[PDB]
Amino acid sequence: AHFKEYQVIGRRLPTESVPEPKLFRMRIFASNEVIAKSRYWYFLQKLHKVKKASGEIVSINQINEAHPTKVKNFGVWVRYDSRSGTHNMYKEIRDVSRVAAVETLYQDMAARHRARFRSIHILKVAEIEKTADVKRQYVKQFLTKDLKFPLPHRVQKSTKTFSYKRPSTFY
Amino acid sequence: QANNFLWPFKLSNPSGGWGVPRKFKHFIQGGSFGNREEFINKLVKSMN
Amino acid sequence: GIDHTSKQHKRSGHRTAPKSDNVYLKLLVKLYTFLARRTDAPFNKVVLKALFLSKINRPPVSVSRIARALKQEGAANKTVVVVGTVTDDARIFEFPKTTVAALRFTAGARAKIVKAGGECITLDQLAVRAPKGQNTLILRGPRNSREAVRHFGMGPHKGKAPRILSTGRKFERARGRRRSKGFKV
Amino acid sequence: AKSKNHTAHNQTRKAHRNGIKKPKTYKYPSLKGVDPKFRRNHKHALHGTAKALAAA
Amino acid sequence: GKSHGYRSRTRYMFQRDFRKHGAVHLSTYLKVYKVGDIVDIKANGSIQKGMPHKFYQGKTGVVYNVTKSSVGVIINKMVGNRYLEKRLNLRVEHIKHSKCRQEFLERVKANAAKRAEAKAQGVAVQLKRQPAQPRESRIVSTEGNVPQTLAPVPYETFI
RNA sequence: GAGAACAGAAAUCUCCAGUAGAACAAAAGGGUAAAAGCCCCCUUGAUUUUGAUUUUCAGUGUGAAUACAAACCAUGAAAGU
RNA sequence: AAGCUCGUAUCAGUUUUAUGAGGUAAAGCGAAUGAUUAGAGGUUCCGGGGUCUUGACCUAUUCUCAAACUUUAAAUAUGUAAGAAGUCCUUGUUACUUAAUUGAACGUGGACAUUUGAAUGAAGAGCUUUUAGUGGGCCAUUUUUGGUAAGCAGAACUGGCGAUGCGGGAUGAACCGAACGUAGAGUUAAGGUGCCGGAAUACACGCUCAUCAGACACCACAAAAGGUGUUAGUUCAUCUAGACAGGAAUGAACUAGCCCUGAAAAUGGAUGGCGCUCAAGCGUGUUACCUAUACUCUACCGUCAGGGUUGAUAUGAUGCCCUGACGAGUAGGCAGG
RNA sequence: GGAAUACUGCCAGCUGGGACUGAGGACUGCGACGUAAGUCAAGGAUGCUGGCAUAAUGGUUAUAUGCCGCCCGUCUUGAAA
RNA sequence: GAAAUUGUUGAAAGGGAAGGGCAUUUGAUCAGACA
Ligand SMILES: [Cl-]
Ligand SMILES: [Cl-]
Ligand SMILES: [Mg+2]
Ligand SMILES: [Mg+2]
Ligand SMILES: [Mg+2]
Ligand SMILES: [Mg+2]
Ligand SMILES: [Mg+2]
Ligand SMILES: [Mg+2]
Ligand SMILES: [Mg+2]
Ligand SMILES: [Mg+2]
Ligand SMILES: [Mg+2]
Ligand SMILES: [Mg+2]
Ligand SMILES: [Mg+2]
Ligand SMILES: [Mg+2]
Ligand SMILES: [Mg+2]
Ligand SMILES: [Mg+2]
Ligand SMILES: [Mg+2]
Ligand SMILES: [Mg+2]
Ligand SMILES: [Mg+2]
Ligand SMILES: [Mg+2]
Ligand SMILES: [Mg+2]
Ligand SMILES: [Mg+2]
Ligand SMILES: [Mg+2]
Ligand SMILES: [Mg+2]
Ligand SMILES: [Mg+2]
Repeated sequence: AHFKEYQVIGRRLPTESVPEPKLFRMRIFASNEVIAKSRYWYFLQKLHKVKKASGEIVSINQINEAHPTKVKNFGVWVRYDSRSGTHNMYKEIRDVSRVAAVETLYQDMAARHRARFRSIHILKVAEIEKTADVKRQYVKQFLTKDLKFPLPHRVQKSTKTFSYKRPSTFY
Repeated sequence: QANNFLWPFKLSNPSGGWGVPRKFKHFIQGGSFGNREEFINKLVKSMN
Repeated sequence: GIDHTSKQHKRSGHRTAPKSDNVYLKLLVKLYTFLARRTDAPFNKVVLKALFLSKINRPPVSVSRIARALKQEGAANKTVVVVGTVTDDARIFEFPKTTVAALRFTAGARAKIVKAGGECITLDQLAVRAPKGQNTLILRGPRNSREAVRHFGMGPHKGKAPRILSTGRKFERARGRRRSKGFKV
Repeated sequence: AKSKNHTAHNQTRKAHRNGIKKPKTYKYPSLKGVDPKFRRNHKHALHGTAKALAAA
Repeated sequence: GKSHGYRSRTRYMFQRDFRKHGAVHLSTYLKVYKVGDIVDIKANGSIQKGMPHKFYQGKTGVVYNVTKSSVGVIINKMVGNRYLEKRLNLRVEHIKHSKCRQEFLERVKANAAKRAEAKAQGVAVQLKRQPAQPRESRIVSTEGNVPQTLAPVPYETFI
């Protein structure tokens, strides 16, 4: 759905032997908090000897974009399962927020590699601070000075079944 | 005693629909069943 | 759809009226239906149900059984209530001076009670005297003494009577009833 | 012509229509199989304690 | 043809435990059993006399008879749609005291002790066990425990 | 494994190591080491009366098996069996 | 079907807590048994050629295995217990038992009430008699045996069909949704919304052009191997110190998306049909909308259950009335007509 | 540093339009508004008004149109076959 | 003096069957209340 980014902090259940266990945090993209907590345990069980019944969620907080109205170049690292094997992949997305870039990324993976949501791990999302560090040409072509382009062959929308003149595609 | 006194509630289908194309998956996987936490309030009031 | 836990439209399984068409029995049912509704006395409820019973569920009560029940400590001056027939018993040579209320009295049973100084009354007379069953004593006859009962639950090692017409040496005493002929039961 | 040999299909459902009855428990269970020497003395012990209570 | 002998399919059930063969220790013979005791059945493969049938392996019953070298046990067995009472004559090597109720005796003792302790001053002694309850609120300090960020790791073969 | 005339890879004798890799009428699986194996001594309980129980099971029969009771015996210093 | 004894006593196709039982999945073989690959260091008055090699064991290692092997050992299933028939204090009986008023079993009397000994539920619980039909089954998911395989043959647990209509899968005994008294209104399920056809020729980011495209579970099939078709990605090298081709990026080896080659059957032909190409195709996201004999409310019919009402002067106390719930059905049973 | 707005939730806040339904039949109950008398949307619809009083509504029947509907009985795991 | 089956007359429908269910149009026909 429409993705939100949450920080989720968890811990192991306190014991007499080990009071005050370590606090672990990660950033999760999800459509709501219920899915976000479920994803937290999914990745935590891949890194530490712990599960939901043996731990607790300390705090979950939504993270908002610092400058949501600024165009940014994002570099994304992903790991996904194909029909035969697992692969790592780096892609670049141009958007105005992290959640917007992540939503585009899932659409791109589904369209070009037929990868569903369950088959994708988001490794890292980072904004590229400087030009010439962009390494994909389909993103670099929008960084040219004084970029202009037309929109040829405009197709207008008709609210009536019949029209009394031949339409034009001028723009 | 107070809870057993109340007869099981007879609700209708939600007025705005279930919000998903397929109910019989878990709420986490885009379905309807399972624990949806505070989101139960929106569903029940639609069915009440 | 409903996932039913019990069978639907199930009858209670208890009789709510006599099977008989006796006009006088229906009058007694009407009398005690009224009393049970507006007296909240447990005696009236028991009597009303007893009037619905079939014949095998109302075995006779003899005078000797009545006399023994009147020997209970503190029960010598109570009114014996029998919802059924009271029969005579010549095996007893002494009878008290009690009062007995019953549906029916045999000719011998009535004579023995009367000659001892007692009285025999009907159930409508009893309701007049004791509308809430004051100082009453309900007696019931034996049900399992019926001859049909001894055949129920027939099987190996059960010890029940077989269903048989002729009884004698050659009738069901061979193989299956002694170890010298195959096996015993 | 060959037919089916054996199956337990539908048997559990039949057993649950009226079945699965826990056995009825009684005070004073039957003394079948109890040691005969113990039972001979237990009979005499019960007769003795019956007289004492009656004659008390 | 099929084979359905008395000890059929008991190849592993009646075996001795690993490095636990030989004679039985004496504590088996020194325990006392009384009518009404609750015992559980586990056959010993080295004692061929007074041995239970394989069905009663792992079952629990109540003693009803005591003899010279054996006890009588009552087991409820499900046959068809009902339960039938089974009586077993087993030597003491194949049985032991059950702790499914010995632990229950001390709870009865503690209930009486708590009832008498609060009898003079307390009401609602609350002698009922309750299931595990949801946790109450708490405050988690970050002093010296600043959260550590974790991320998913890339795929590696390392074969 | 190390030794002893004939004597040799296998005859008999001695020592050491040896958890059973042997043996226990038979098919296989369990079980067993101051033994359930091998040798020796003594014996007939592989006896008498009639019930209860487990397995197959309809909780019928038949076969087999378990624990006692009342007798009479065997064996052993004895508990016991 | 007939009831009977009683009126929440006690029970449960469930969980929890405490305490047992098991030898399957997995795992193991420098652990036993049995298979099994390769060297290396040692050993002979005890294999054989030759005066030094191949075998045989010994020791330390190494690769790979087991339905009828195993130290270890789950998940799911499974036994028992959670009180009044209980616990405690005192002391009566016996021919049993003890060296012994020792013990065993059964009792008299006293003390402890339903936060009385976990959770949840309980159209009440217990019990008896009698008799119909049936004793050819079949299918689906998971486990599983024989067989190359079968819409084949045979088992395990559960759910279904048979015995069952209704909405959906064009069509279909078994799939999905949901189970049925007669009607009204509202809302939905599975499945759908270019036209047939009720409902957006909706919105959004991409991918695909086939001279045999593709189009929705069960399901009505396609593979190995290939393509400088096109798209995205991985690794290494060259290139600002001018590479490649003959003044800006290029080269090589690979990965997987859609498409294409591989791809041959007989009457004419079927994503259901028409037809569709920035789709009306494929992957994915967000909303609106359409409609089942299902859900919610109401009325009416019947069934069952719990209740009210004999007081004459007006007719059915098998009467009249109040309250709640329920309604599929072959073989078959009973009841009222 | 001070606000706004979005998102989510709450109100025993107010108010407009549309559809289906009117079961019951003296009184009895619980409440509301009122100093009072009384009133009320409080244990189920009343008030006002028009046309027609007959084939107008309606029933029956034939036909037309939309969608739907395979031949009953029988054996069978399975029948329109 | 029934049915199968048939003639005449009258009415209606009919593009490779006929018949049926729900709803309404059209034609024909008909009871009830005018308190
Ligand atoms: Cl079957
Ligand atoms: Cl039509
Ligand atoms: Mg709507
Ligand atoms: Mg849906
Ligand atoms: Mg058969
Ligand atoms: Mg033997
Ligand atoms: Mg096994
Ligand atoms: Mg394995
Ligand atoms: Mg037959
Ligand atoms: Mg077949
Ligand atoms: Mg049939
Ligand atoms: Mg199809
Ligand atoms: Mg349309
Ligand atoms: Mg799409
Ligand atoms: Mg409906
Ligand atoms: Mg129904
Ligand atoms: Mg019916
Ligand atoms: Mg009309
Ligand atoms: Mg038509
Ligand atoms: Mg039509
Ligand atoms: Mg059709
Ligand atoms: Mg056939
Ligand atoms: Mg047919
Ligand atoms: Mg004539
Ligand atoms: Mg004719």
